[PDB]
Amino acid sequence: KIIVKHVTVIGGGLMGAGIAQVAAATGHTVVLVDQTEDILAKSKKGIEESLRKVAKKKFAENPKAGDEFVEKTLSTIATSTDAASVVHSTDLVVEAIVENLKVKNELFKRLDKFAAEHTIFASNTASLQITSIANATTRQDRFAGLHFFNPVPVMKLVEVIKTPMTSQKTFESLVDFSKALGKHPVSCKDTPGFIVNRLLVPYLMEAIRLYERGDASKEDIDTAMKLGAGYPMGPFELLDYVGLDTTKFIVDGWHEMDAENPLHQPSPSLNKLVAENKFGKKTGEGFYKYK
Amino acid sequence: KIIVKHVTVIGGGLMGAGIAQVAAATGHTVVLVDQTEDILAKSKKGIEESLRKVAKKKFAENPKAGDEFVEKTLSTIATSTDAASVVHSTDLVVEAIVENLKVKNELFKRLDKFAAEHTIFASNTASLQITSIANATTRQDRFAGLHFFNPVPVMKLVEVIKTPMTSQKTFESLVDFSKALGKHPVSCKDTPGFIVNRLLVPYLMEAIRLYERGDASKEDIDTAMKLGAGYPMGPFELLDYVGLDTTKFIVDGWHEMDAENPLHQPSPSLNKLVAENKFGKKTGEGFYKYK
Ligand SMILES: NC(=O)c1ccc[n+]([C@@H]2O[C@H](COP(=O)([O-])OP(=O)(O)OC[C@H]3O[C@@H](n4cnc5c(N)ncnc54)[C@H](O)[C@@H]3O)[C@@H](O)[C@H]2O)c1
Ligand SMILES: NC(=O)c1ccc[n+]([C@@H]2O[C@H](COP(=O)([O-])OP(=O)(O)OC[C@H]3O[C@@H](n4cnc5c(N)ncnc54)[C@H](O)[C@@H]3O)[C@@H](O)[C@H]2O)c1
Repeated sequence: KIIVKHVTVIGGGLMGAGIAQVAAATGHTVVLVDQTEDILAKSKKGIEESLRKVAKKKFAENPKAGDEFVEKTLSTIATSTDAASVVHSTDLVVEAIVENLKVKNELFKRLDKFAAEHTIFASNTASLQITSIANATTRQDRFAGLHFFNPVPVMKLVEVIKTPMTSQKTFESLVDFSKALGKHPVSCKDTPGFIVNRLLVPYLMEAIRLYERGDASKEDIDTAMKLGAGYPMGPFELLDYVGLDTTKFIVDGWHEMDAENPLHQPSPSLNKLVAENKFGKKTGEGFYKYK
Repeated sequence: KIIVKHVTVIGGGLMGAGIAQVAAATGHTVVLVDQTEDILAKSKKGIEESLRKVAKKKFAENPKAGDEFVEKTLSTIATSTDAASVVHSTDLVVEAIVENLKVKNELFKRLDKFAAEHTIFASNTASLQITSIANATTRQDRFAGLHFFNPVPVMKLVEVIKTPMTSQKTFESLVDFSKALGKHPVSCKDTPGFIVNRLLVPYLMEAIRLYERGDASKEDIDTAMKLGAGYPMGPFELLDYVGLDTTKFIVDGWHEMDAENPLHQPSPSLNKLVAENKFGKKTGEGFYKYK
C-alpha cells in the first residue's frame, strides 16, 4: 500500500483549487494543472486569497504566524499546464475538469501512459460513471472516485468511490489520504449521485414541484425546512447556492438514463431560469435576487 | 376577527401535551381533554416535569419565580374526560388524537353540535385530508389544519393548512394564535404530507432504499448527510428518532392512495423492524440499538 505524498490536481477551478489548497495545507507536495498560465495564475491568487482569510482567523493573534502559514502552503503548490509532464513521479492524480466524459477519458488515456506504476487516478466527477472513465485506461485497479464538496476548504466530507475493479490497496490509500487531508471518508458503489447528491438533488426537485403545483410559496417552504427539519438552508436558498445550472445538468442526466422515471421529470421553473441565465448566487440571481 | 384565548386541546399524548403546555405557557387558558383520568394525570405530570426542567435552567438566580412560573402555567391547564362539555364557550379546538381518520371525524362531528358559533376547529394530523375531516361538520369555514412538530415546546414551526372552504378570517386567526404561542407559521394547501413531512419522509425512504440496495452502509449514509449536507442527524438516526412504525403508517397511507408512485413503495427492512417492534429510540432498538 502506497502513502500519498505527491498529488497532481488537474483543474484549477472551484473544486480543484479547493482540493489543491487542502492538500498543500496538510503537507502534501502539490502540482496544480490547468489549460493556461493565465488561468493557473488566477487560481493560485484565489487559493492565496482563500488562505489569508483562513490565516487572519486561525492566527488572529499573531499576524506573522498567519503569514508564514500562507507562504509555506502556497509554496508547496507548483503549477503546470501539461499534467503529463509531472505525473511520472506523482502518487495520486485528482481530476476535476469539465464534467464531460469524452474529455476526461481522453485525459486519463493519455496520462495513463506518463504516470508511474504506483500512481492512483481519482475523478471528483459529480454525475458520470467512475467505471466508465476508469475503462479509458488499463489501470482500473488503481482507479476510483474521490468526490469532495464545495467549498472544499470547509466541507469535511469526501466520498471514496469504488468501481468493481478498484483494488483494496487502492481504496485504503484513498481513505488514508482523505484522513490525512483532515476529511472524513465514506464508501459508496459506483452509482449515480453516490450518496449526498442521490439523496439531496431529488429532494430539491420535489421542493420545486410543491412550489410549481402552487401548494406553497418558496419563502414558506424554505422556512418550513429550516425550522421543522433543522436544515441550514431552505431548498430554494440551497438551489441558488449550488447552482441551478449544475442541478439542471445533473437531473437531465438521470432523466436521460431513465425517462419513464417520474423522479427526474424536468422542471419548467428550473428550465426557464436556466434559460434566463439566472443561475443563482453565481450570477447574482436564481430563484432569489442577490447583491 | 377572532382572538384565541381559550383553547381546548383534545388528546394529551406526545403532541397534545406539548400544545397544551406551549398554550398555557404563553397565557392561553387551556382545557386538556383525553379518554381517561389516569391518562390525564400522567399527561399533566409530564408537562410539569418538563416545565421544571426549564425552570431549573432559566430561573437559576431567582428560584422563587421559577416555581411561580411552573405553578401558574400548570393551573392554567384544566382537564376533562368529556370534550362536549368543554367546547360550549371555547375559542379554538386543536385536535391531536389517534391518527385513524375515522375516530377523528366521529369526534369532530359530535362536537360541531356543542361548540359556540365563533369557535374554530383544527386538526394536527400529519397525513390526512383536512377536508375529509372538515366535511364531517357544517363548520367548514371554521375548520383548518394546525400542524405542530415534536417536541412542540422546542420546534418553532407551525403549519397552518387551509382548505378551499376555510375562511380568510379563520386563517388570519390561526396565524396570530401561532405567533402568540411563540411559533412561526407557514401556509400550505391540504396536500398530503403538507410541506415538511411531504419533503422529509420520501427522502428518508430513499436513504433506506440506497441501503437495501447494498450501495453504502447505514453509518456512512448518516455521516454523508451530516457532513455533506449539514443535516443535524442522519436519515437513519432521524428515522429511529421519529419512530419507524410512525414513518411506515405514513408511507403506507400515501402508497394506498397512489399504489403506483415509486416514491411510496413499502420497504422490506422497514417492514421487518416495525414487525419486530423495534420502532427506534422509543424501544431501545430500531435501525440502531439504544439506551
Ligand atoms: N460545481 C460544483 O459545485 C461541483 C461540486 C462537486 C463536484 N463537481 C465536479 O467536479 C469537477 C470540477 O468542476 P468545477 O466546478 O470546479 O468547475 P470549474 O469550471 O470551476 O473548473 C474546471 C476547470 O477545468 C479546467 N479544464 C477543462 N478541461 C481541461 C483539460 N483538458 N485539461 C486541464 N484542465 C482542464 C478548466 O480550465 C477549469 O478551470 C466536475 O467534474 C464537476 O462535475 C462540481
Ligand atoms: N409523531 C409525530 O412526530 C407527529 C408530528 C406531527 C403531528 N402528529 C399528529 O398529532 C396527533 C398526535 O399524535 P401523538 O403522537 O401525540 O399520539 P399519541 O397516541 O401519543 O397521543 C394521542 C392521545 O389521544 C388520545 N385519544 C385517542 N382517541 C381519543 C378520543 N376519541 N378522545 C380523546 N382522546 C383520544 C389517546 O389516549 C392519547 O393520549 C396525531 O394525529 C399525529 O398524526 C404527530
